[PDB]
Amino acid sequence: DFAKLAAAQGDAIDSRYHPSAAVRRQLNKVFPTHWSFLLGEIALYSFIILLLTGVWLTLFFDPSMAHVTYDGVYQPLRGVQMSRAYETALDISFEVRGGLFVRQVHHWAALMFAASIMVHLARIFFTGAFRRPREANWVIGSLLLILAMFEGFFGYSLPDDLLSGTGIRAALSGITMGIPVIGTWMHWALFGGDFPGEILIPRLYALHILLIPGIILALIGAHLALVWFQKHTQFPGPGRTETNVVGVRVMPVFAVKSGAFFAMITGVLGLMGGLLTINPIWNLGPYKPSQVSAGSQPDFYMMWTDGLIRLWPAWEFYPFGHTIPQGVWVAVGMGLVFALLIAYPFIEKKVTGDDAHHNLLQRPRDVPVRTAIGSMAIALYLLLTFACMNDIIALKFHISLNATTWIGRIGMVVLPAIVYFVAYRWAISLQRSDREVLEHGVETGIIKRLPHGAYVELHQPLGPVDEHGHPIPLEYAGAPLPKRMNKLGSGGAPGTGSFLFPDPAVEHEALTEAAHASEHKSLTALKEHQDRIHG
Amino acid sequence: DFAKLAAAQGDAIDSRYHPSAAVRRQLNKVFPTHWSFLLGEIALYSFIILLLTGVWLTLFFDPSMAHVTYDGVYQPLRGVQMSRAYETALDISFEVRGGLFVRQVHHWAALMFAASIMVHLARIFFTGAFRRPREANWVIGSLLLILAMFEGFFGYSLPDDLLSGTGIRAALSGITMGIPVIGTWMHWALFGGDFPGEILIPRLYALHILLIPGIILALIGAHLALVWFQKHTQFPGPGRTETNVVGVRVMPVFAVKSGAFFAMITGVLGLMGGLLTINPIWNLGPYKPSQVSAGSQPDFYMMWTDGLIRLWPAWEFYPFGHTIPQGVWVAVGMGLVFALLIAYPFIEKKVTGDDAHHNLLQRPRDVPVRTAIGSMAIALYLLLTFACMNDIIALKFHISLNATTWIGRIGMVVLPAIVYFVAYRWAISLQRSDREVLEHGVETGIIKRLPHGAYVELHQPLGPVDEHGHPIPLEYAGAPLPKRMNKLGSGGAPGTGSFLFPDPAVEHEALTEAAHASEHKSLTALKEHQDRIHG
Ligand SMILES: CC(C)=CCC/C(C)=C/CC/C(C)=C/CC/C(C)=C/CC/C(C)=C/CC/C(C)=C/CC/C(C)=C/CC/C(C)=C/CC/C(C)=C/CC1=C(C)C(=O)c2ccccc2C1=O
Ligand SMILES: CC(C)=CCC/C(C)=C/CC/C(C)=C/CC/C(C)=C/CC/C(C)=C/CC/C(C)=C/CC/C(C)=C/CC/C(C)=C/CC/C(C)=C/CC1=C(C)C(=O)c2ccccc2C1=O
Ligand SMILES: CC(C)=CCC/C(C)=C\CC/C(C)=C/CC/C(C)=C/CC/C(C)=C/CC/C(C)=C/CC/C(C)=C/CC/C(C)=C/CC/C(C)=C\CC1=C(C)C(=O)c2ccccc2C1=O
Ligand SMILES: CCCCCCCC/C=C\CCCCCCCC(=O)OC[C@H](COP(=O)(O)OCCN)OC(=O)CCCCCCCCCCCCCCC
Ligand code: HEM
Ligand code: HEM
Repeated sequence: DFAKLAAAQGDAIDSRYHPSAAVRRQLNKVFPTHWSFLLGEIALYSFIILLLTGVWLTLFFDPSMAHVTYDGVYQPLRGVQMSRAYETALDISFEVRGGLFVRQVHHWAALMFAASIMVHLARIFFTGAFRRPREANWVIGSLLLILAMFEGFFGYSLPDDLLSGTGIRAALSGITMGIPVIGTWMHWALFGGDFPGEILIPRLYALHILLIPGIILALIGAHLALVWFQKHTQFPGPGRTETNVVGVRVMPVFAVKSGAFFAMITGVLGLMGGLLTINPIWNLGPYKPSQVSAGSQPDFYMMWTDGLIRLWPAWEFYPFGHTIPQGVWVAVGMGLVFALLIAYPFIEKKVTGDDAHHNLLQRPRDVPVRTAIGSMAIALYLLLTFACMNDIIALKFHISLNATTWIGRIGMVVLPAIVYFVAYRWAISLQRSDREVLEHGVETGIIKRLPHGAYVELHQPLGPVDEHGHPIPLEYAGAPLPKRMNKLGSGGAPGTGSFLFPDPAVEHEALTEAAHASEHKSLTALKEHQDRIHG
Repeated sequence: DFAKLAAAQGDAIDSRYHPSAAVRRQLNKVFPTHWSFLLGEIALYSFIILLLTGVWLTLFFDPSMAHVTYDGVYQPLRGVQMSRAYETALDISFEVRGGLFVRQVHHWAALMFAASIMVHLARIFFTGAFRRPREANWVIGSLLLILAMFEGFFGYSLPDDLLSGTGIRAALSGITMGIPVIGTWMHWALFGGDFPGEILIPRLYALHILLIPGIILALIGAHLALVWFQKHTQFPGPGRTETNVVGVRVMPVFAVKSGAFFAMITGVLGLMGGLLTINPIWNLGPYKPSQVSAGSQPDFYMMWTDGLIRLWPAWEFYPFGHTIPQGVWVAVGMGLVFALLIAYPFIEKKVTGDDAHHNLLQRPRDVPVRTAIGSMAIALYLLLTFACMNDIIALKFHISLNATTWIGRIGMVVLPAIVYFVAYRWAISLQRSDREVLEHGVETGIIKRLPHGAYVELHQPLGPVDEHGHPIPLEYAGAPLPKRMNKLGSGGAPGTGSFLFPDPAVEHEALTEAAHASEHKSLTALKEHQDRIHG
């Protein structure tokens, strides 16, 4: 008797505790059903997959520089001096069933985690989901993005490898040791001595399995709690105002679709872990200071820092008996990037002057300057990311390496400006398109007027029509407009039988009539709620 | 203008978010001010200190069996093959400034964590805090205790040492291989091979710094949330009923005293880490299968399992072509111990019939059978612990080793019975003493009657006095009774000046009558609330 068991367990729960009111509040909480609001959920799910795979990896990984001859199963690396970290990473890859798959899906989950954090940041920045409220949420999210970047940096550096060890030698050692006043001191504190210090990988292992992931988990908890109790903002729409949340309740629809999205995201990650090879450490021999490859790139999230290193024009300063290497330039650049990213909402509010409590998002077109600035920043980030890849770009796409380097150098001041101007004008022209649609109706097929040979597009007004043909122009309301009769009630009722065969006419008529009635009911409910709110 | 800054920050917080009602609820939450309710806080604080010191330790610890010659500073161990784990533990002890202190305070915090968990378990069990509302809390707390025990095991097993290594060899390896159908398979899965498998310490390091601490943190969060929302139970008292919490609010008093208690617990643990030497691994050479020591004990929280191993009388069964060693006996014993501990509240309610919502604690005297059973269990646990220590007990206290082993064997069935009987009768006699006080008043000095030579103790009634000398007996209300006029309004007004010199008589009188007024005001307020609840 499952129903009896469920009722008895509910009574027991509500007797031991009294969670009825709180649980009802959680279930009734309404969440907007916009697709762009699942971008953060992508990052959350990738983080969960990262945790689950990381536990499995920690069950088999041994962090240490203690030198060992492989004497394992991978023949091409046998009798070669390697660290225990590399040896156990190879053991995971080869001598543990499914270990290669687990580490590959872990690395793919890391890449998706970074990418989805970046896409979520784009969404919130361009839709203005940070101003007045949620500004602290944006701040902690920026901290979270930085932590994710460095977490992946320590992760793919964890198995002592030629590629990743070269990346460590470049960034962690050179940049740290070039910093003027305390650079060498920070280097020695971090590495326990010179660069190959015997504690680097154990320290990174601690940082990467417990310390940084613990902070990421705490900040994700704060992030999700803030989103939960500072009700999710929504785009302007029919019944959507600054003092309501139009969407679907947590229990029936939102919960099921979020769980299904989690399932699909982990399916994509597993499929990629299987079919796409990520970080073949067996190909990448053990780290040796004397050995190196030509690629020498970090993961795509640190690729912009690496590209900054490559592009910056070798400017070094030599004060009285001292040196200020080019590493400090990139270090200060990263510091500025992170400071600006963290402090943007406060910078934006100081500049514009808007401290009003904003709960309705604004379409990126409706804010030309901010969308222009975001496009400029994304252009700079892409420029740096491809500058880091200039080696392979030059190799495959036949362009001289010096040409790629100088293309990056010139573009990082030219391309951001070009993209800013183009994005600003593009946003304003999207606004102009919205206004033309508002004042003339949607466009359709052309008709030749009866008496004379006039051609008229035969528009379709979106609002009340004046006594004569032309309609009364509507006022923009911050919400998307239908620019194709395609997406309106025009040519959208195919025979509802099947792909191969029809259904009985009675069933088809019943189905289509019921669907039309449901559409009428939904639109009327939205219209009446909107009228009640604004009247 | 700190006041203005605080006001502006509060307004900004209440504008961005709306935490006014929730924060007021948290601040106004009332917590009973009984000392025994700080026992769980002791464990929580020791856990926090454990986290803080463990992060520092992981910054310097390298888990690996990779063999290395020390070549450090510690002269007595130079050129000796040791695992990198032992080498880095020695590096923490000697090479790192304050590393010895950090690891010692970490181990002392582990011992205090186990001890305070045990004391808190005793408190709740004997006071009946596990009844209907909080059996789930009891269950998760039992899981927490088990996790704490095993994490301490893995923690003092992390630095591969002679003592910890032989303890691992005995408990983990032997008792795992002993298990009949899957013992050897479990051993091979855990160690990745034979006992000295080269993944054991990395696996334990992961389990100990990330996995088990994560589960313990989640369970402590659930525990504290349950205590917070299922308002803390309280002992019977003047104004205390099953539907109220008499105590102090969170903000002014409880928060301050809890923070101060955490400070003092940290101070005790730091003082111990300084003055008392805990696990001096340097005296203990690196683990070798051949080297041994006479002591060979685990930490006190696993000493009971070790004592079970020692005492259980070598009963092995040999099915058709197989063996069932004596280790499986102890494995089943531990299983039974944990199962009974976790399932006691449900066992208690099945036995007694209590399905009532209990919010008033029971005095251990007021619940004899449960008090007797708890005393019996504590006696068994102490017998097992001292049986594990029987080696050192025999060495120092001159008792034959065989004599101690057989004392343990006989007493593990005799001492529990003796302690059960004694505790049951002791509880009933405490009840009898309480009723004697209720019916005769508190006892005082003797007086010789005027006409004849009778001697009367000159009692002091605690309630209304009959028309004649003898008082009207009061009804027992589950609250402690004052058996000394010491603790009542008698002999409690020393000169309030100072230790060496007095104060002006006007000041002394003002202070003393102010205190008298305050204490009688408190008594009257409690009395009025008690009368108001029913009257
Ligand atoms: C720092 C910086 C940007 C320096 C400049 C160097 C650079 C990137 C130049 C552009 C690269 C191109 C497009 C070369 C082709 C020749 C060329 C320049 C033609 C004119 C360009 C132009 C304006 C054309 C008009 C129409 C148009 C927009 C055409 C674009 C055509 C292309 C190539 C589109 C895709 C862009 C693209 C993927 C460029 C390479 C960038 C990267 C990082 C590829 C990564 C990558 C590589 C490198 C693999 O080898 C590989 C092997 C197996 C599986 C996967 C991959 C993989 O994903
Ligand atoms: C399994 C099992 C319990 C087997 C029996 C072995 C055993 C514990 C026998 C009892 C030990 C005793 C009390 C020996 C003294 C001789 C004796 C038996 C006298 C008769 C006992 C009796 C009924 C006396 C009447 C009055 C009475 C109650 C006297 C008790 C006297 C004592 C010793 C009280 C304290 C109890 C106690 C600490 C016993 C030893 C237990 C342990 C584990 C001590 C651990 C310990 C040791 C071993 C150190 O060397 C040490 C060195 C430096 C700093 C700290 C320590 C430290 O903590
Ligand atoms: C060789 C080898 C080892 C292979 C394995 C690889 C490995 C190591 C690990 C991966 C293996 C596993 C275990 C994969 C599956 C992971 C997993 C749990 C998937 C669940 C998805 C699934 C099976 C769905 C079935 C379809 C179905 C009926 C769905 C509805 C019922 C379900 C499952 C609902 C789940 C709801 C859900 C995702 C809860 C997540 C809980 C968390 C952390 C947060 C909740 C939460 C969410 C989800 C928000 O979006 C949100 C947005 C704004 C503010 C707050 C929140 C918030 O608090
Ligand atoms: C990849 C790209 C790089 C990354 C890009 C992200 C960084 C943030 C982006 C842009 C910041 C500059 C914005 C433009 C600032 C406008 C200047 C001005 O002239 O002030 C006019 C305003 C309007 O006032 P109004 O009553 O509307 O009158 C209309 C008059 N025509 O005045 C004010 O309130 C504000 C005056 C002071 C503003 C100070 C803002 C900067 C604070 C320091 C942070 C560092 C900035 C880094 C810059 C890159
Ligand atoms: C929080 C976000 C995280 C990110 C972005 C991340 C990223 C990465 C990446 C990219 C790798 C390289 C894998 C490879 O090269 O095969 C890695 C390795 C590893 N990660 Fe993480 N990780 C995260 C969290 C975790 C967690 C929570 C754990 C433990 C529970 C963990 C444990 C490990 C281990 C043990 C390795 C070494 C595997 C190997 O050497 O192949 N990671 N991580
Ligand atoms: C939660 C309860 C915990 C308990 C009961 C516990 C217990 C112990 C004990 C008794 C030791 C032996 C120390 C020595 O022999 O000097 C130890 C070692 C260690 N603990 Fe834990 N610990 C806990 C949590 C943690 C956490 C959270 C971390 C990491 C953040 C950690 C990291 C370490 C490390 C790295 C060692 C080895 C250091 C050494 O060998 O000296 N512990 N643990």
